[PDB]
Amino acid sequence: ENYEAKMDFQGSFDTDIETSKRVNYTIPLLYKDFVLYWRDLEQAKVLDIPIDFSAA
Amino acid sequence: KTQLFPDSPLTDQDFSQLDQTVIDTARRQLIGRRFIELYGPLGRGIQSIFNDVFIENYEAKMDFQGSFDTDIETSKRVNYTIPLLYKDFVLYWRDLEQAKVLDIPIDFSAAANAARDVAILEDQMIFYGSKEFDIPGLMNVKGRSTHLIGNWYESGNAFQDVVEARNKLLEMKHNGPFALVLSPELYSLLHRVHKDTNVLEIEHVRELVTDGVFQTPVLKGKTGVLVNTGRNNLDLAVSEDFDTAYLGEEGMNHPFRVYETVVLRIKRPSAICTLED
Amino acid sequence: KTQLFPDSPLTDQDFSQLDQTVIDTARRQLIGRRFIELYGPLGRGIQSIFNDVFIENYEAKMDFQGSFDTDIETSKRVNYTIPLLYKDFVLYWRDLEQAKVLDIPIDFSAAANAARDVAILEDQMIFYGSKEFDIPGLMNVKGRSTHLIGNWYESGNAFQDVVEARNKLLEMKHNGPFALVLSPELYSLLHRVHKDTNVLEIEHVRELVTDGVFQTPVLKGKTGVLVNTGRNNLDLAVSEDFDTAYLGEEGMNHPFRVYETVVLRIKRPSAICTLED
Amino acid sequence: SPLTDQDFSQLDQTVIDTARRQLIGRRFIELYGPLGRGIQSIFNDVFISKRVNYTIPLLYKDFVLYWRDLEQAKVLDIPIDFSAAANAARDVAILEDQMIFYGSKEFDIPGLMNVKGRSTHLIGNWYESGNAFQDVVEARNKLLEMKHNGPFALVLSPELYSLLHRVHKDTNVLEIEHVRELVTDGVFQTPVLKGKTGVLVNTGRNNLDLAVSEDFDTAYLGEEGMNHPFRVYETVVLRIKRPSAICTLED
Amino acid sequence: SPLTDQDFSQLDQTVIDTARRQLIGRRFIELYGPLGRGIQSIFNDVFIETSKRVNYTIPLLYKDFVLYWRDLEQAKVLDIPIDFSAAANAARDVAILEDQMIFYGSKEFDIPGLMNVKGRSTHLIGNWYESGNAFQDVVEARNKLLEMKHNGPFALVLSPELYSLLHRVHKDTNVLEIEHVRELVTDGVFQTPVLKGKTGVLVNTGRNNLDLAVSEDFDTAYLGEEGMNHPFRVYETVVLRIKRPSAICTLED
Repeated sequence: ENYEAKMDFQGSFDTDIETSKRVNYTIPLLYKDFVLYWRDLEQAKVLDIPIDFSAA
Repeated sequence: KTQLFPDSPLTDQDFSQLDQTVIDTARRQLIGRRFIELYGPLGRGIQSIFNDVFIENYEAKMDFQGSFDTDIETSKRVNYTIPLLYKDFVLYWRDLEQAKVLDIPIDFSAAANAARDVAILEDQMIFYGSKEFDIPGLMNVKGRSTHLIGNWYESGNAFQDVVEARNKLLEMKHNGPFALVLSPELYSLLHRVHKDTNVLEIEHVRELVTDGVFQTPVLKGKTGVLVNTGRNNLDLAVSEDFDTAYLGEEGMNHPFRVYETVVLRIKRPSAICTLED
Repeated sequence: KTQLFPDSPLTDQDFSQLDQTVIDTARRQLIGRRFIELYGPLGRGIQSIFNDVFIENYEAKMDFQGSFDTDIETSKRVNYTIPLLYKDFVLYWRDLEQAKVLDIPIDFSAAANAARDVAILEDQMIFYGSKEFDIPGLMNVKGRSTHLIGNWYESGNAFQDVVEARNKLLEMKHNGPFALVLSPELYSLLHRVHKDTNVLEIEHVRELVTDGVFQTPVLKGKTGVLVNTGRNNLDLAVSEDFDTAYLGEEGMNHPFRVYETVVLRIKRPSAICTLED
Repeated sequence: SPLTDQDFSQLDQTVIDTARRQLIGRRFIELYGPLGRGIQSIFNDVFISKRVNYTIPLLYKDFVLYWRDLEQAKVLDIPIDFSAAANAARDVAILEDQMIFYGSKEFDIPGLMNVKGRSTHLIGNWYESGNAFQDVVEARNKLLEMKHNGPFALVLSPELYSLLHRVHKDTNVLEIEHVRELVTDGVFQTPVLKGKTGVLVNTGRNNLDLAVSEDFDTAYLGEEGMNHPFRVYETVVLRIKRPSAICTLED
Repeated sequence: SPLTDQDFSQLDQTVIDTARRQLIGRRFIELYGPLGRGIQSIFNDVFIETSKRVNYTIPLLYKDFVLYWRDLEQAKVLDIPIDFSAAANAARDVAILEDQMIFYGSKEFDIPGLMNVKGRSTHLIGNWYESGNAFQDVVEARNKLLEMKHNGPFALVLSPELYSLLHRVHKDTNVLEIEHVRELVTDGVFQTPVLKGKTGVLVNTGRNNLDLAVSEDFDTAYLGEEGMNHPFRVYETVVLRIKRPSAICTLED
């Protein structure tokens, strides 16, 4: 439920706050693996060219 | 802030973030501020305002050299009291302490709800006025044009009604750009997909209403308002804009209040037409 | 200002704000300045202007080397007197003193009304001229094309009429971009939602009129004007643009006047077509 | 500014003295300071709390001085006539007293004789001896029963004030001297009240007061046809905080 | 507290003046000093014609008022004096309550009052409309008080109706009944709205007969901000000690 605002020349004295139910949640983990081969990486290193990222 | 709130748990950065959140939340929901100008922030020294009502206007003159007598129209003076609109929310101490120790941003979510509620209340006050303070609204002002709508389920009736309302407004020597505000039912009926034809009446209607067509949930049933905009016809006086105050710690928690003080001044009621059933 | 107004209650900042308000209010309502160029601000030393009217034009030549004789067309010279258009408003002393003591912005709302009235009068003068000063207008100039419109309640008649008017204009060796100005009734009829088809004639019409289609409340009934734009066909001479003057304190109040001095020069009347009923 | 500073000083003194000699309400009602020009409306809390807003009105009257007479005055070195200024100042004071004692129906401001929540006392035949004393005693008793025990002020119409000038029977004293100790703040008369009416008011700044923005003042309207017009103006209003502290002797 | 020192001083002055001009019992009753807050109960020894000791508990009287932040903000901006008006109402209510407690006592704390104490004299009044009856009644009441070895300065307190009825001319005499009555009662004649109907009290004043024990006089306290407003409370702690009940004569219908 929700409470509306009020219109007055001066503020009142009592405050109305809605109630709620508290629940606890556990943060999951989502992951996936890929692989880079050493021959291609070494060739790129020696040739000074950008590495190919396609499995990522 | 924090200059006048020495005991506030938050620091200046959290207050700035809270103000930003409140302002951003209020900006989206304020339908009435998209076509009505603001008369600046006045201040705390004003508790009442004056409004002048006109009935007639005088045209200009063409001469080689200026005349000697000046003609100034008369007006009726009324006094208005600036109301206050507010809503309260609460921050719990455990979550705040955890955020402080973990050095993570504080979660402001009740403030958004309070700002949304205050904006809705302000729009309601603008469109209907305050009965206890005796302030008129757009839909109940005295000295305004009224029109009766037909069956909008058919095609072309809405265009005819809008044209007739614009003609009624033009008869009173009002030529400025016009703005249309509609209830959700009429707004949905405007976009309805017809069976006999393939027309979209919104495209035809927007040709004439050059200041935009808006919809608001405040209006009930099938009602609408056409207004000739311009700061010389109506405006808003804002004593203090959206702001937050610390009520004071209780129950180890921390309550806050969001409040504002605005009023609507209508100077030329003849520039308003209301479409009713 | 305030250099020539030592006794003015306002200071330079208030005068700047007033000028900004007047200019902004006048900009929206000036329909005639959207397709007509300005011949600069001339000054106080000019009280009359000269206009040249042409009937014929000479084409260019193609040669390997230039010829020896030059052909220059003839014209008729007329003298015009620059009129003055003005409107007065008033600021009350109690409100001004309260704003001064409270250090809040002054409310300028009568100035907007005066500027709107002056702009409406200027548009009326542009579209109809001054009878007493004997200055012709667009709808009553001598040596212009006229066309008779059909029934615009049907579909396609407006397109045919516009095409015929453009053909009439093209017959006089006028190829420049064209602008169309219409009365509110015809403008509404253009956007009308038809029952037999699902056409929007405005989209078809805007294909040919590449300088925009405007509507103005100055025109009465079902009338319109098609004009071949370009500064070599018609323009506006402005001796002094929108400005405000302090009339002088009376009754402890403060009256002000908004005034301007402009005139319209038409040089090639053959580039104008008028659609009439 | 046709006049120098001396002439302006004498003009201000003339207006102030003419106004002060005629005002009645200012003799027993406190002033809520010269607030200034930064305020245009005031708030009143009727403690019975209900808050209302009153718009401060403006009272003014204009006169004119001619240039031939002024020039002759400096030529002959004689005092400058200021009769018109006094004539204007009298009317402003009269209007202020009328507003205080009856209020403005257009500004919707109540007066001392028509405010709601007051006490009403019906007087008897005052042509006899002792009836006035009995009526005053009964009115003071009505005021006392409402927890009001303070200095009292009595304001009467001239006819009733004259009728009070008689001999109190069986004691051979004037009744006015028998009333002046019950009404310890004085007894006043004013031509504003007509007929057989009167008011008894428990004084005190917590019961009622007068809020002023600008006092009596003079302004130059600017030259017109070589003459010199002037305006006399002031801005005042009356706040009644305890309507129960007023008893009206009606008929 | 929003107020600075000057506003607090003005508030205290207003409360003090309002209380002083409204209190009736303090005019003819002595004060047993400002005792302080280290005492919460007092002992009274009643002499009946011996001494009976009774323990009285000091009550607390209070009333609350509120200041609205909009008004102080406007006053600060416009530089105009603040309006302390609710404080006057609170002080008046507190004074009225104190006078009622003095003249009738508290049933919760079973403290006797002037008009209901045990061991007093009672006199039945007649018709005071006729001239001279009130003088006879006062004379008879003083005579009743006289045959008790009581001859000190007497004080008379009456209801407003009886007080007004006394302002006529004495029959077969030039002067009014006020002067003749004040001749006998040398400590003044007072009236209060607390008494209702035709009732009155005649008291032989003196410190040895009755007095007032005050632990804390009129004072103001700040209750802390609430809703951006500012509440205050006016309070005091007093009690009435009657030592010689035989020195009181109550005039009743």
